[PDB]
Formats: sequence, C-alpha cells, structure tokens
Amino acid sequence: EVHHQKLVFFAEDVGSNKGAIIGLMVGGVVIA
Amino acid sequence: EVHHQKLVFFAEDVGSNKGAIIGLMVGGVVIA
Amino acid sequence: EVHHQKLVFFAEDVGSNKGAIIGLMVGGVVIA
Amino acid sequence: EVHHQKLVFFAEDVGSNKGAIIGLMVGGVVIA
Amino acid sequence: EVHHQKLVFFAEDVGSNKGAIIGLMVGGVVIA
Amino acid sequence: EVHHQKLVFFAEDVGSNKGAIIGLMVGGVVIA
Amino acid sequence: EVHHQKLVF
Amino acid sequence: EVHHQKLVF
Amino acid sequence: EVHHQKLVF
Amino acid sequence: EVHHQKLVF
Amino acid sequence: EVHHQKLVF
Amino acid sequence: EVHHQKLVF
Repeated sequence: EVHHQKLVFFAEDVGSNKGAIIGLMVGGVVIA
Repeated sequence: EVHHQKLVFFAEDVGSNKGAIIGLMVGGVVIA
Repeated sequence: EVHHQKLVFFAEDVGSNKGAIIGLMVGGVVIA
Repeated sequence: EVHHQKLVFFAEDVGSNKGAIIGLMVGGVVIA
Repeated sequence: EVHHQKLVFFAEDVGSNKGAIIGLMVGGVVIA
Repeated sequence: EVHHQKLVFFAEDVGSNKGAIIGLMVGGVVIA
Repeated sequence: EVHHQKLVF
Repeated sequence: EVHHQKLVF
Repeated sequence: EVHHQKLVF
Repeated sequence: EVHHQKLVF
Repeated sequence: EVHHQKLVF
Repeated sequence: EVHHQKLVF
C-alpha cells in the first residue's frame, strides 16, 4: 500500500531558461 | 494498491525557453 | 489496483519556446 | 582575401544513427 | 588575409549514434 | 594575416555514442 | 474510499 | 480512506 | 485514514 | 602562394 | 608562402 | 614562409 498527495504551486518563471544562452554537446566531433 | 493525487498549479512561464539561444549536438560531425 | 487524480493548471506560456533560436543536431554530417 | 582547402575523408558510418531509437520534442503538448 | 588547410580523416563510426537510445525535450509539456 | 594547417586523424569510434542511453531536457514541463 | 479536489480564483 | 485538497486565491 | 490540505492567498 | 595535399592508401 | 601536407597508410 | 607535414603508418 502506497499513498501520495501533492499541492505543487509555482508562481513566476520557476525553472525557466528565459534569455539564457545554452550550448550542449553530448558526443560528436567538431573540427573548427 | 497505489493511490495518487496532484493539484499542480503554474502561474507564469514556468520551465519556458523564452528568448533563449539553444544549441544542441548529440553525436554527428561538423567540419567547420 | 492503481488510482490517479490530477488538476494541472498552467496560466501563461509555460514550457514555451517563444522567440527562441533553437538548433539541434542528432547525428548527421555538416561539411561547412 | 580568404583561402580554403579541405580533403575530408570518412570511411565507415560516421555520424550515422544506424539502429538508433530517437525521440524529439521541440514544443508542443502531449496529454498521455 | 586568412589561409586554411585541412586533411580531416575519420576511419570508423566516429561521432555516430549507432544503437543508441536518445530522448530529447526542448520545451513543451508532457502530462503523463 | 592568419595561417592554419590541420591533419586531424581519428581511427575508431571517436566521440561516438554507440550503445549509449541519453536523456536530455532543456526546459519544458513533465508531470509524470 | 472517497477523494476529490477543487480550485477557485 | 478519505482524502481531498483545495486551492483558492 | 483521512488526510487533506488547503492553500489560500 | 602555392599549396596542395595528397592522400594514398 | 608555400605549404602542403600528405597522408599515406 | 614554407611549412608542411606528413603522416605514414
């Protein structure tokens, strides 16, 4: 038996990437 | 037996990428 | 037996990419 | 004045997605 | 004045995603 | 004045994601 | 087993 | 087993 | 077993 | 200005 | 200015 | 200015 109960409540841009500059590389090759 | 109950509530651009510059590379080759 | 109950509620552009510049590459070759 | 000279040479399935399972989501909504 | 000279040489599946399981999410909403 | 000269040489699956399990999330919302 | 929820604003 | 929740603003 | 919660603002 | 390259295998 | 390169295997 | 390189195996 497992219960659960949530009341999550976020107000402003929680966890957002607003205006960010994001560069990812997971593997691959770049010969610049 | 498993229960669950959520009341998620997001107000503004939570988790958004508004105005972001995003560059991803998962594998591949780029000979620049 | 498994229950569930959600009341998700998003107000503004949650999770949006409004005005973003997004470049993805999953494999492939680019000889620039 | 700008010069350039390349002799790119790939042998096997460079940058390929052979047999991969790829799932992308750039925006959108999925109510599963 | 700018020169350049490359002799890139890849032999096997360099930068490949052979047999990989790849899941991306750039924005969007998933109510599972 | 700027010169350059490369002799890149990769032999095996350099920078590859062969058989990897990759999960990315750049923004977005997942209500699991 | 009885359960419910509301939301008002 | 009885359970619930509310939200008002 | 009875449980609940509220939120007001 | 003179330049070149080769490849043999 | 003169430049070059080779590759053999 | 002169420059070069090689590779053999």
